Amino acid sequence: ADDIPSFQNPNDWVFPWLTQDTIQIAEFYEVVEKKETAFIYQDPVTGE
Amino acid sequence: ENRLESILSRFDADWTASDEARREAKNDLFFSRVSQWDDWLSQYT
Amino acid sequence: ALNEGQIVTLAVDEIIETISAITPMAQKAKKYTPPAASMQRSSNTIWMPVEQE
Amino acid sequence: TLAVDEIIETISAITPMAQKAKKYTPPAASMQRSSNTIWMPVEQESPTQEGWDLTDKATGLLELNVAVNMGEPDNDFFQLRADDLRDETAYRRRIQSAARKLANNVELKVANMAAEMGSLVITSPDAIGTNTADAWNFVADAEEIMFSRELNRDMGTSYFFNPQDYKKAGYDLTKRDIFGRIPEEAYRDGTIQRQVAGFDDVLRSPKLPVLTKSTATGITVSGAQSFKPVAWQLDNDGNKVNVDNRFATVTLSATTGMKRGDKISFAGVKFLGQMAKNVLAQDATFSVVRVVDGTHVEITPKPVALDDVSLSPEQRAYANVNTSLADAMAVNILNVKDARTNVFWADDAIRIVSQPIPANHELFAGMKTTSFSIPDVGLNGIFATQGDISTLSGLCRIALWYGVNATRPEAIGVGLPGQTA
Repeated sequence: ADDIPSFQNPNDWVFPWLTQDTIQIAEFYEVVEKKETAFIYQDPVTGE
Repeated sequence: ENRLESILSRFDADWTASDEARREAKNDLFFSRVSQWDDWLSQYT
Repeated sequence: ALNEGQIVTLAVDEIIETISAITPMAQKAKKYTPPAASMQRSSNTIWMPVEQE
Repeated sequence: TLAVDEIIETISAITPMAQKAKKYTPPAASMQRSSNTIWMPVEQESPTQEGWDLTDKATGLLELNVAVNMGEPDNDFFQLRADDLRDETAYRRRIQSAARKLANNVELKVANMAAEMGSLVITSPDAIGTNTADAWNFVADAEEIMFSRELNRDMGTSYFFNPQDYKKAGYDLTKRDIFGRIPEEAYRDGTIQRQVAGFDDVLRSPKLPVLTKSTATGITVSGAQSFKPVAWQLDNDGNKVNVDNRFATVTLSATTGMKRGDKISFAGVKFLGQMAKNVLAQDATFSVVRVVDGTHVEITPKPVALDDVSLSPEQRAYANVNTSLADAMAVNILNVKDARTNVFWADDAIRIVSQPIPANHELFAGMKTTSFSIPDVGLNGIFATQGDISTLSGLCRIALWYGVNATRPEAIGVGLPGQTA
């Protein structure tokens, strides 16, 4: 928390009188489509 | 190669691509919510 | 040996950081954003009152 | 004043050489830092020693290279006035004509470079229409000089006639007093044949240059000279800088009357069998590329001597000329008379490097940049438009950044009929 972050401000010059005194950070979501190993078990109750 | 640089490049590309629509949408929100008089360049009177 | 081959130059792009400064006073100072574009004339200033005694 | 939209089309040009030339698009990101120059290796030739005891006779490895680069954009800048009506009537047709002219310019650059950096030179003492099958002999001389030198022709070969010599070949075919299949084709149409004397693509080209004669005479080599194959050499700072393999600066008595494009041949130097290193019966021909200073020139085939004792065995493995220059060897000029050049080559000898002009960047605001695909020649340029009211007009610019390169000047050739007098 001591290391205050910063990022591209989406609110350029809010114009009442004074700034919101805010802190900006970002969350980057990324989707990776890939083949991963799957295990074929046998269900002890029923079903292959 | 740098993860920071790759993320920043992607973000900057999208940010500069969506620049006009975002500006128009922000102007629409301000117009519909706060005030319809945007007069700060008119301060010469 | 005497392998008189081909010579290239490899400029790779992992930069070497050298500068890391801090701004402890500007962050503490409050920011203001008035909508007055006439201040370019430098004779147009904002007047604010002082607490009365 | 009655006026219509009907267009009286006036010109229709063909671009076979630019179409056939391979087009290269190396990465622009690397080319920006590499000063628009990229190096490619050359097929390696190995030496050979026979014997039993070979102590302290182990050679090294040497692989030479060439470099390809580009020139400057070939634009179509023009200003267009909004109020005028003859400009609104002509804007789009002007754009189309600009595309056609850019393609024509690319073809002209290809033809001139091929005819000016063509090492192999075939010459005739008279016109093509002199003796029967003289056009066939002209093509066969080129095919034989490519065969004897053992030049790689896997991609294919090509021969471009000029229209006059093509007509002469057709006339020779049709005056045969017989009509089989080739004579009937040459009668009904002007085409001689699609393949002649071993070439797999024989065409005619309206944009082949005319090689103006050289006034140079009485020139001899000044000082015995030796040219050594090498890949890199040390500069002033000790750094190794690469060396191009398709150039050699010779010192003559006086380079007066020489220009870029003349063909020379020293008295005594003979071609070699490249791979086998067998002395041929043909004089070695070189093309002067650049006339630097007043007593030096730059010839495109580097004359590596088989009999040079200052060459290491790996360097001598690349020898293409049976001897060196000996301070008095008279140089004979081959183009002693004007002639429109016929040009033959191997299909993998001329390439066209191309690069994009990234004017779509956010830097260039206020002007609109799009792409522009040139027809005929398969190239890309940019089409950029800006406005102005200081003159109440608009500027349109069609830019194209490319460069023709002759990677194997020893593969390209030049045919010169009627080099008498």
